[PDB]
Amino acid sequence: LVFGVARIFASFNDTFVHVTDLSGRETICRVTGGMKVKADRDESSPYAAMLAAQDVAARCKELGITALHIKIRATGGNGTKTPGPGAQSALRALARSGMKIGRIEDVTPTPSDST
Amino acid sequence: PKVVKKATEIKREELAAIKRREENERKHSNKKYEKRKSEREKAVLVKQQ
Amino acid sequence: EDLYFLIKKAVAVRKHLERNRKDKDSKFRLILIESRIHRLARYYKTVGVLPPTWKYESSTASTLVA
Amino acid sequence: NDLALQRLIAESHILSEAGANPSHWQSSHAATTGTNTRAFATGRIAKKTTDMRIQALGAKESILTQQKMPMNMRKGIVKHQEEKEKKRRQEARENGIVLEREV
Amino acid sequence: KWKIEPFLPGPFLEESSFMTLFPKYRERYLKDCWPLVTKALEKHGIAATLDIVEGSMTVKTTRKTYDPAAILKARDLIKLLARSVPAPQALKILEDGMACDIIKIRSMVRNKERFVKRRQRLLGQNGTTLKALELLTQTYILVHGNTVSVMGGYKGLKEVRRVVEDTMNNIHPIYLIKELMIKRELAKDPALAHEDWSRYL
Amino acid sequence: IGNLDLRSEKQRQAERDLNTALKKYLRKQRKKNIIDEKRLKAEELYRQM
Amino acid sequence: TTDHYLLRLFAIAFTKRRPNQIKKTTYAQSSQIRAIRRKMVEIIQREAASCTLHQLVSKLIPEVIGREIEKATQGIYPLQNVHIRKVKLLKQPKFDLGALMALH
RNA sequence: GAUUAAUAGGGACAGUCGGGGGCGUCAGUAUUCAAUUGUCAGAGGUGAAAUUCUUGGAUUUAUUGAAGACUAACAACUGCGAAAGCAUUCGCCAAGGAUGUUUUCAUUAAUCAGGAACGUAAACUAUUAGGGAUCGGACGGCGUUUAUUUUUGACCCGUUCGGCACCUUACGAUAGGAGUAUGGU
Repeated sequence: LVFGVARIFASFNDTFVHVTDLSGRETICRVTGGMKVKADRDESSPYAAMLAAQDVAARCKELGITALHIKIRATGGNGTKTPGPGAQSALRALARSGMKIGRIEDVTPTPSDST
Repeated sequence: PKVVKKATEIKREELAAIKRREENERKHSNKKYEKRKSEREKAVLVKQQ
Repeated sequence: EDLYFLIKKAVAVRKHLERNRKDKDSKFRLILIESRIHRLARYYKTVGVLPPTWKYESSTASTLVA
Repeated sequence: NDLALQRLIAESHILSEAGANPSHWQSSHAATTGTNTRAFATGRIAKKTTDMRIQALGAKESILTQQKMPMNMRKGIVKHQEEKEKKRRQEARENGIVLEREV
Repeated sequence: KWKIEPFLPGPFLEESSFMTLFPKYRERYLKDCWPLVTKALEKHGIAATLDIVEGSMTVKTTRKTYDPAAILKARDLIKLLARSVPAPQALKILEDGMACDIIKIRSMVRNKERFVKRRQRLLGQNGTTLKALELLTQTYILVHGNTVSVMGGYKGLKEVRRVVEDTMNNIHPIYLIKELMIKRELAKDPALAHEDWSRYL
Repeated sequence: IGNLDLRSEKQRQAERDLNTALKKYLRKQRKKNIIDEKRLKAEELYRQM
Repeated sequence: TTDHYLLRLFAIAFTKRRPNQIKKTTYAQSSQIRAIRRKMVEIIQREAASCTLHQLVSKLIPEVIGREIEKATQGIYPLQNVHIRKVKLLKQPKFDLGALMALH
């Protein structure tokens, strides 16, 4: 088994499923929700993240890593510091279509004092 | 009457407070190794002839 | 003497205020000390313990520290 | 100036306590309490809201409340309501939640 | 397009666990209201323990969990349970389409009395403005000292965040609820689907 | 009518005057799942046995 | 450290709540807090400027430093727990492959 | 030749105490900007859109550097200052409060005309007589823990000052509008 780390940047507006190696620098594959759903209103849908996670898991098992460390984040500067329906449904679709999950971490940027 | 009931509730609160003060003083002081003096004994401060 | 300790305190806060020159709480406390000094010195002039021409604004301070 | 806003602000208590807020726990439990899934819930809520609007219009008394009670039921009801409101204020002071100021 | 289906059916190698700490009054309430939370979390498949010695809630994935989102739901649940929301409301964040948020509001006002006035203004007379905000946004709002807790759907979360920001920036909550009511009406009628709605506010 | 309410009397007197069962006790308390410092002491005793 | 590695250690310590107490707030006065931070800086510096980086991380794995901080600070004020929450190596000045393969 | 020494004042000393002030210094993130690398079609809003940025690679991912800001959580029915106001570490500088004293001068006092120093908003509103909290001293002492045993500090409780607030008690007090007509302008 090979662990790859997936950053799920789940805003209220769009969702980003991003898969990198343990360094975090070498991008394996990324698929957003806007590139899978036509409506900008529906760009942040659990359906969007479901299709995105299906595409990403298909790609990374066609590569054959089958194991992911998951790091979820949200807009953290002046935003909400809470992830999205993209994050929840994407994680669900991922570990349904395979992808032995290792360590989960909610790494959001939390400012000490912003504005 | 209202004044008497009010002041006797305050009197009960004050007497229970003083009893808890004396109780904590006994429990945390060196007076623990004594018998509690009865109040009929505590009524007379001194007797002399 | 009470007036001696008070003028020494006024000298001290004045020297610090001259070195720093930005704060205002030091100025407010110096004002209060100057008022207390002037009232006490007035009482002492009335009882007569010092010369009636003895004055302090800054030259008495500079002379008493020099 | 506005009226429908005043109606909404006043009658929010009854509406949210009845059925309309599926994320508040009281409102969901009352959306399946039995007396709001009964046959004419919206009608009974309409009765309560019409009385509230007349009370805002200037009636000093109500139509829904009862008037004659044997003083034991009324003293029990009033004591329990005061005890519950004081308990909620105290369980707000502990945990630091702030509630609405009312004498 | 927006509906979330319930997860039908070992997806965890490393036994994950989250922890949170709480004070004593919360310990009392959590101890006499705990078995509800542990029944619901066992139904989802997550072992949850409470420690009244240290004062710590712990959730951890058991062997028979399969829903992977359940651990993050558990993390947000126990965070709010330490943050003194009611326990039925916590079990309602255990739903699928539910989400929480906390809004820090102490930084946005400098003066102490002005901040107290604005927080009481956000809460409103008799709780009327608060409960009407809860109604018009389908959320649950809890003004918690220096932070404001809120649970609900995501659109309602964005609306409540906006309203809290404007009330702290001294736009009145009555103005905000009037705005929300007019927006709700324009959401009802569909011939006004996509135009600049600013011509009515 | 007139007999002793035995539980009330024992509680009143309390207020005035102030290796097989622990296994099933720990089994009962391992379904709560409160840590419970009394359960902690009991687990230490069961470690000691 | 000895290997010319400049590093920053950020340690965090939470105040102990003493058993058999009734007072809910376990606050320490600011003089106690400054004295405790002074002892913390002393202990960390004294047990991080004597050893090398491999010895430092062999210390960091079983958390000896927080234990010694608790052991030496409980006399001024008891601490509930002392962790080293961050360790940042700022500058590495050497490339000693001998020492590197000695580690590996 | 010169009183009590005031339960009105000021001063000294000691141990302290504080998110009181000033100056420098130390960090923490985040935001923006820039560079490098992996990038490969949107990203960004919004109720919905759009403007905009986007194969010269946006948003994103990872590592840095610079700038400017602020100091989350801790954070209180708390603390400080005369107010406005004051929360990163450390160092310096003065001041200040309370307590204790086997410390002094002995009316020096109180009040405010005049005067002087500090500086986008609002929008539901002589005691009370104790009690339970709270912080700052001080005194005490059955004991747990530092403590390898004396210090000392932490926990408990009791006594005495002082103050920010709670509730209870008062001891009392006191301080034209809307409709409907008529006729003029």
